[PDB]
Amino acid sequence: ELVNVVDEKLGTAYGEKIDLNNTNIAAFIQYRGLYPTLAKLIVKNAPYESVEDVLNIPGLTERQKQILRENLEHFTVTEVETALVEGGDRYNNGLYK
Amino acid sequence: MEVNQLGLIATALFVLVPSVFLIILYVQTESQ
Amino acid sequence: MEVNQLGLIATALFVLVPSVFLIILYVQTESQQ
Amino acid sequence: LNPMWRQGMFVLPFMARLGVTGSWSGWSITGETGIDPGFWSFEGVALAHIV
Amino acid sequence: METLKITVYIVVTFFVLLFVFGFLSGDPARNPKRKD
Amino acid sequence: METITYVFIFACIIALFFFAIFFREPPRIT
Amino acid sequence: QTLTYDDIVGTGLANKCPTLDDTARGAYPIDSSQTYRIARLCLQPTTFLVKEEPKNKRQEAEFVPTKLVTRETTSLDQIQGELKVNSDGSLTFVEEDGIDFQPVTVQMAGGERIPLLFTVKNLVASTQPNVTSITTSTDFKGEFNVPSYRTANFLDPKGRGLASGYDSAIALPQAKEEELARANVKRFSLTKGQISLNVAKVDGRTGEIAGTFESEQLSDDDMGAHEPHEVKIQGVFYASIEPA
Amino acid sequence: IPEKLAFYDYIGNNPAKGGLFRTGPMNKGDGIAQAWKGHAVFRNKEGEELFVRRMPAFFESFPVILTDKNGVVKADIPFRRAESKYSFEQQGVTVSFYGGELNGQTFTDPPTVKSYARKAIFGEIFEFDTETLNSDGIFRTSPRGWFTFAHA
Amino acid sequence: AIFRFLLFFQGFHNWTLNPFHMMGVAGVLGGALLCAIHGATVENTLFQDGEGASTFRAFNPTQAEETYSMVTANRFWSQIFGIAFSNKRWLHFFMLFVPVTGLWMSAIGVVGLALNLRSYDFISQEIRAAEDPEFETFYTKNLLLNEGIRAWMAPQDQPHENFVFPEEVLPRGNAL
Amino acid sequence: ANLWERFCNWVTSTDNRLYVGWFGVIMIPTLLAATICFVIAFIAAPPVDIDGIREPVSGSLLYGNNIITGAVVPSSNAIGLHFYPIWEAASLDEWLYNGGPYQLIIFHFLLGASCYMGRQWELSYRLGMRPWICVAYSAPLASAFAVFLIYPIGQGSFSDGMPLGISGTFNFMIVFQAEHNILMHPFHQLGVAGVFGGALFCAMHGSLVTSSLIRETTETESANYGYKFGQEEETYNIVAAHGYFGRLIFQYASFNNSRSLHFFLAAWPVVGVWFTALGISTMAFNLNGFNFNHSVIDAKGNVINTWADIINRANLGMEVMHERNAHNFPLDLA
Amino acid sequence: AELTPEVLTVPLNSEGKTITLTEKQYLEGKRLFQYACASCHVGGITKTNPSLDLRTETLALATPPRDNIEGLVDYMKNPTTYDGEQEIAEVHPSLRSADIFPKMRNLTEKDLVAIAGHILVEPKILGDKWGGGKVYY
Ligand SMILES: CCCCCCCCCCCCCCCCCC(=O)OC[C@H](CO[C@@H]1O[C@H](CO[C@H]2O[C@H](CO)[C@H](O)[C@H](O)[C@H]2O)[C@H](O)[C@H](O)[C@H]1O)OC(=O)CCCCCCCCCCCCCCCCC
Ligand code: CLA
Ligand code: CLA
Ligand code: CLA
Ligand SMILES: CC(C)=CCC/C(C)=C/CC/C(C)=C/CC/C(C)=C/CC/C(C)=C/CC/C(C)=C/CC/C(C)=C/CC/C(C)=C/CC/C(C)=C/CC1=CC(=O)C(C)=C(C)C1=O
Ligand SMILES: CC(C)=CCC/C(C)=C/CC/C(C)=C\CC/C(C)=C/CC/C(C)=C/CC/C(C)=C/CC/C(C)=C/CC/C(C)=C/CC/C(C)=C/CC1=CC(=O)C(C)=C(C)C1=O
Ligand SMILES: CCCCCCCCCCCCCCCC(=O)OC[C@H](COP(=O)(O)OC[C@@H](O)CO)OC(=O)CCCCCCCCCCCCCCC
Ligand code: HEC
Ligand code: OEX
Ligand SMILES: [Cl-]
Ligand SMILES: [Cl-]
Ligand code: NA
Repeated sequence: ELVNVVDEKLGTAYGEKIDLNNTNIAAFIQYRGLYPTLAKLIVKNAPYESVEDVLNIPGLTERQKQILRENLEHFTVTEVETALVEGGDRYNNGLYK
Repeated sequence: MEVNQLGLIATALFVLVPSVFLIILYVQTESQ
Repeated sequence: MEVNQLGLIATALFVLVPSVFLIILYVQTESQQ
Repeated sequence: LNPMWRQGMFVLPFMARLGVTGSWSGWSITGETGIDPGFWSFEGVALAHIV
Repeated sequence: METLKITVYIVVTFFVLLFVFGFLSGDPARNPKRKD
Repeated sequence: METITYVFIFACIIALFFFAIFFREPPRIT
Repeated sequence: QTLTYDDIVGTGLANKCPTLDDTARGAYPIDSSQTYRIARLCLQPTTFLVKEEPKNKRQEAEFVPTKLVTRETTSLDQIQGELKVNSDGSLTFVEEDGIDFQPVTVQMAGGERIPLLFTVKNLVASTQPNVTSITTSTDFKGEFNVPSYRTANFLDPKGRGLASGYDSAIALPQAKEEELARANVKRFSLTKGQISLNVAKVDGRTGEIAGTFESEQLSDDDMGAHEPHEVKIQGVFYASIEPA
Repeated sequence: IPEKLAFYDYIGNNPAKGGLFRTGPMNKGDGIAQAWKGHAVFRNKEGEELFVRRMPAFFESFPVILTDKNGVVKADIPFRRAESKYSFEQQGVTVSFYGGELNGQTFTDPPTVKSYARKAIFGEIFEFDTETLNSDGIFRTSPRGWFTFAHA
Repeated sequence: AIFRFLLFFQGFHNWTLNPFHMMGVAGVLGGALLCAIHGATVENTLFQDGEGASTFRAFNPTQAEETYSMVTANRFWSQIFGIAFSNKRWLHFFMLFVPVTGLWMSAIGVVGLALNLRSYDFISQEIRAAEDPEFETFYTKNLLLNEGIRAWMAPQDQPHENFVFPEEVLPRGNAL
Repeated sequence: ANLWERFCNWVTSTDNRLYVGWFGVIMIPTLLAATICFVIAFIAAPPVDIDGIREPVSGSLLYGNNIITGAVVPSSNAIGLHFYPIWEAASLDEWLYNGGPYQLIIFHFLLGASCYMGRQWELSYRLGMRPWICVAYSAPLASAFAVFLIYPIGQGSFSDGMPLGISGTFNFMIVFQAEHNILMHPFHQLGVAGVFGGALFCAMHGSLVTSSLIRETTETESANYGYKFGQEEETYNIVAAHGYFGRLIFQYASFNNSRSLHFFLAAWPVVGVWFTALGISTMAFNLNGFNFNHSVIDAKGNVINTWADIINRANLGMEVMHERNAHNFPLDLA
Repeated sequence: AELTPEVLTVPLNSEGKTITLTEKQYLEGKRLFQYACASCHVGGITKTNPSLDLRTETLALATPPRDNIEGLVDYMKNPTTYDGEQEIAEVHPSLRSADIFPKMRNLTEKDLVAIAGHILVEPKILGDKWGGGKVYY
């Protein structure tokens, strides 16, 4: 009844794919073309009801829309989890090296 | 039996303190 | 705090028993004078 | 429902009796919260007796 | 609180004054052999 | 009870300081 | 005239919100065919009142006073957001960004420390309808978010936490784990608070306003460990208005 | 498997898990053993069987690290969650009991599976009575340990 | 390698918490104290037994006279510190006694650490700490440190155990 | 016989059970202040936010500490090196939260020990003694300045000074080693040599003297009654002593001038403790211990670990865990 | 184990041509890297932006790829961000910005290849330690 919500999240697509609603911004380095420019944009414009919604961000060059298209299969979306988005933790979650 | 914890310390000091008094008084009587 | 109850009787006797020993020896030393 | 006398307090009532009533913690035995008793609080009477 | 500050400034000044004038009151002369 | 015990032993040590300085066996010469 | 850093540093004036002259009894008019922002919103608490728990049931405890123990670290400031005109002429401030939180700990009589995240995070506050002018009788009322006092990486003295840390009392290896569940499983609260801003000073020349505020919010719950206290904050505010 | 042999295979009877001022019987610590709960078998979502790395006597605390037959780490309980790859949740880890009180029983919900994974570093998993001696849950040494210490 | 031994004992045995080590520390430091204070007392209560400014020359190994004033030393220390030595035989026995005893005490503590009979925890603290996430002492702070030492040092210090600790299980505070 | 002159004559009297003196005029009140605030705080101070992160640390007995784990906790990192007397706080409740008592105790205490040292010179002058006992005491006094003042000055915060508590001490020496590798610093190594060395010579001198006492008593009586306070002849035979130790090693590795022997006793630990005081004081400026991390490698460029890297692993686990909530950025630069 | 040519053979470009370095070049690279770069990049990490290291796998997914001598030499002439979207000579040392990063002034073209070559060989020797950070010290 008392659960760790962070641990519950690691049992969803959040634990396998970049979660557009939750994942720290440094994960967009795992795929090319994404960091820092698009990553900045995706995080600012979250949350997203579906993975496809990222393509409707206003200002996307047609090259940008293709780097997102190539990478949509590495994305996902789950309910926003307060513990992961409060504190600006999507910009800095206290992990460095 | 659910007895008082402090009962042991109260009993022990009750014996120890006054007894030691008498022992101190007696030994220094003998050595003079 | 959830401290062990015989801590106290242990501490009290640890102090009293050797202290009384020394007091006994000192007092009867001084009444030899 | 929990006055001093239910709590085994022996000397607190004698300080209360003659006009000491508050603590440097800011409580008083008459329920008032936020009082500043100055030196002659329960604590200061104790200390002065030690000195 | 300010009263307190005053009291401590005064106490300290008084002990430091004691110290300085104490050592200016012929302190080399206070020994058991040669006084001057 | 443990706080009373720690402070009581400390206070006994301070008391012994007092006697050991002011009530020592005085050193006497030859 | 405005001061420099070296004038202010170490005085405590940095923690104080700007004041308006007591002559400033004007009014600031609102052209619904324009949009406005708040260039700066400053909130300065002066009183922290905590709600007591009165044992019985039908007595309801009072708000009692507290002492601040964290010094001149309490003001919110540099807040900005859109100031909107709605269909009916009500105004709605929408906080966008700013230094909109300060951790605070006050101490109740008896020496209990009460920590809290004083905040207006995500403040949306609104006037009556048919305003048409901001006056010395205008009142904003709004609610905001109170996130958890510690964020998810915070580790308690045994290394336990939520996004980090141990998941059990490792010092008690074969202890009954159920009785420690509340202390082992950290939870991230997110509650709401209420605020009222009462404007008592308006400088029609400059779009500056100043007045009084009262907010209600929960205290720190130590990541679910204990129940929070109810907190009432009173203070003054300043805000500067601007055409967008 | 006789419960008496399974009880020897448990770090709580290791005389080198004690402490100088942790007094009294071993029972005052982990409690009075009542039952062998069963031998616990961990598998990931792949059906691979995993193994809890046992605590060595030097460590008062030890991480929960599950390995495969070949020594390769396949699950753990992460400390930092943000970059966790190997968590029970992600790896689909489950615990099945054979023998004992839980024979034939399988748990799948992660907080339970982590719970037995924690006790599995002690070896075989036992049911203890902690109420009777008001046991505080901290290992004590045996008479083997107390005798050696005194006589050395 | 000895330095590593020192740090092993902190993290695994919490050896600083051990009273037998503490009595060792008090005996070693008590010794260095007594050594310095005794050399200095003798050297600054010397009798003038020669004319020259180097006072070493005015000692003869065969003189029967004591070469410093035990009496002026006793006055000095009585008035400075409240007690002094008065018996030169006790003084030098005490200089034997203190450091020998202290070493013997630490030895006994190590004998217990042979069996992992450590002075590792205070139970009352762990019980409150576990129940009360706001309770922190310098004692709880130091065991996070030992817990770090263990996890960060163990795989390289105990290579025969093939300890593999993936990044995600290593205890770390924020940012570091 | 003037008022001031009688006073000056009492202050400097060599007839007072305890000498006062001009240095004593400052030492007595400053040490009474420190002592009374220490005892009261150790017993009852509430918890202190030592590291500025609103995470108070309980140091006192009534708040669930014992004699080992209790401390007066250093003042808040938020204050850094700022001066925090009581009258600068809005109330004593604030001053207690932020660690004000520690600042009050350490400052009074430093002054009063500084004056203890002068007091030691002063009485030596009034008694007709040589003066240098106080130079011997300067080594501990230096060591106390190092961990209560210098090291904070250099790190920027009294919150990184040494806590006044047994476990607090261990905290500070553990974190010192992660941040400074003091074990690999040579001035700490001389300190160990100063302190191991003095313990050794303590026992040597006291064993050799005790070995060569002259028979003055019977077996029913303490040998100590062989010596009478102020007797003019020595109570041991130093040639029998020289003859034993010189044969234990060889003749010239043994003393037979008692003045050189006692000066050696005085100088070895004093000098070694000067250095270790200097080590703490120079590590205050982050001139740290030798760093041999990855100093050995092979023909290809593999690292071949040494014990120095094992030490570093240990240091790393100390680093990443201390003040676990206190760093938002990846380098603990102070 | 020794510093053999297999380990000293690094990609030259994205077409997968290869170039084999002398031992001299390798050590020249190691010298120049310490002179001009280690203050931020000791170990293959980036002290001022830990999210970006010099592991070959990170370089491989940089836009323009940088897992080769060309990309690396270019980056020292005209650094960009990881997606290649904006030039960062203002704030990253480069030949194009040697006015403001003076240690870049006296770096000849061969110096740049030794530096690039050192960065591609070192992960082959040290494995996870390169770019890994303190976990692997
Ligand atoms: C030994 C051998 C040699 C012989 C030596 C000679 C012997 C002399 C020994 C004397 C030493 C006596 C011991 C001193 C005790 C210190 C008392 C103290 O700290 O007492 C302070 C008290 C306590 O204050 C209260 O302190 C409280 C702090 O509470 C704390 O404590 C509580 C428990 O008490 C709870 O835990 C609470 O949660 C916790 O926060 C609150 O803040 C209250 O608001 C606050 O009023 O203050 C007061 O009211 C006191 C009055 C000050 C008010 C300010 C007015 C200014 C007056 C200054 C006078 C200066 C003195 C003159 C100097 C000399 C000149 C001739
Ligand atoms: C060789 C001696 C020996 C041994 C090995 C044991 C072993 C055991 N006993 Mg027995 N016991 C003994 C002697 C012994 N006993 C004696 C002589 C008595 C009568 C006093 C008892 C009375 C007794 C009772 C009443 C109980 C036990 C129990 C136990 C068990 C728990 C022990 C424990 O927690 O100790 C803890 C050990 C310590 C806390 C260490 C104490 C030593 C301190 C640290 C040193 C003292 C300070 C010293 C002065 C140092 C400074 C000196 C310096 C100046 C040089 C254990 C199997 C218990 C049990 O489980 O019952 C079934 C139990 O309840 N024993
Ligand atoms: C204020 C700091 C302080 C102090 C004063 C001490 C003091 C002590 N510690 Mg602790 N220590 C401390 C802090 C401190 N410790 C901290 C913070 C830690 C981390 C937990 C440790 C960890 C620690 C450990 C792990 C051990 C100690 C031990 C000791 C003791 C060493 C006794 C000795 O002389 O060994 C010196 C060694 C000997 C005297 C053995 C015989 C030496 C022979 C005679 C030498 C022969 C030399 C020969 C001629 C060859 C010369 C040639 C060669 C030199 C080139 C001593 C009581 C030891 C102990 O308690 O042992 C019982 C021990 O093992 N300490
Ligand atoms: C065998 C192991 C060993 C040994 C022998 C030592 C030995 C030493 N270490 Mg090291 N150390 C060790 C392991 C060891 N260490 C380890 C493993 C670590 C890393 C974890 C350290 C970390 C470390 C640190 C961080 C520090 C030391 C320091 C010291 C010195 C402490 C003694 C001192 O300061 O005297 C000096 C004398 C004093 C401090 C006394 C001051 C006395 C004042 C003036 C008077 C006090 C009066 C009192 C309050 C009232 C009393 C009287 C009243 C009761 C009547 C000493 C050289 C300390 C040092 O060098 O300090 C400068 C220091 O800061 N060590
Ligand atoms: C307020 C609260 C409640 C208080 C909390 C305070 C608290 C934290 C205190 C904790 C106290 C605590 C637990 C202490 C720990 C102490 C501990 C480790 C105990 C040691 C126990 C133990 C038996 C150890 C074995 C080793 C041992 C025997 C060491 C003894 C140490 C010792 C006494 C050394 C001597 C030091 C000393 C200052 C001697 C001075 C000597 C002196 C008088 C020289 C003067 C002198 C020199 C001459 O040369 C001549 C000629 C003359 C004439 C002369 O006079
Ligand atoms: C296949 C084959 C056959 C192989 C061949 C192998 C082979 C056969 C080998 C066999 C070799 C053989 C049989 C051996 C003989 C060789 C031999 C000589 C071996 C070397 C022995 C050795 C290693 C010795 C160790 C050296 C040793 C530790 C000496 C250290 C010297 C030194 C540092 C001593 C301390 C000196 C010092 C200044 C102490 C002061 C102490 C102190 C202040 C004392 C106080 C004090 C002093 C006084 O003075 C007096 C007066 C008084 C009052 C007093 O207080
Ligand atoms: C202005 C203030 C100056 C500072 C005041 C400080 C006073 C403190 C000194 C203590 C006096 C009590 C010593 C009694 C003991 C006493 O009476 O000793 C007196 C004794 C006298 O020796 P003599 O040579 O006269 O006697 C030997 C013969 O009697 C043979 O039987 O001196 C000692 O042996 C010196 C060694 C004591 C060295 C240890 C004492 C220092 C330890 C202090 C640390 C205390 C622990 C603190 C725990 C919290
Ligand atoms: C700090 C003053 C630095 C110095 C000196 C050097 N580098 Fe650096 N580097 C630094 C930062 C902050 C960054 C990130 C830039 C960004 O925002 O994207 C970098 C990046 C690199 C990279 C790219 C790594 C990748 O994964 O794509 C490379 C290849 C690189 N830097 C190389 C390099 C060289 C050769 C240097 C010495 C001449 C050098 N850098 C110095 C910070 C700093
Ligand atoms: O405070 Mn104490 O401790 Ca010298 O670093 Mn930074 O700061 Mn904190 O960390 Mn590591
Ligand atoms: Cl810490
Ligand atoms: Cl930081
Ligand atoms: Na290399």
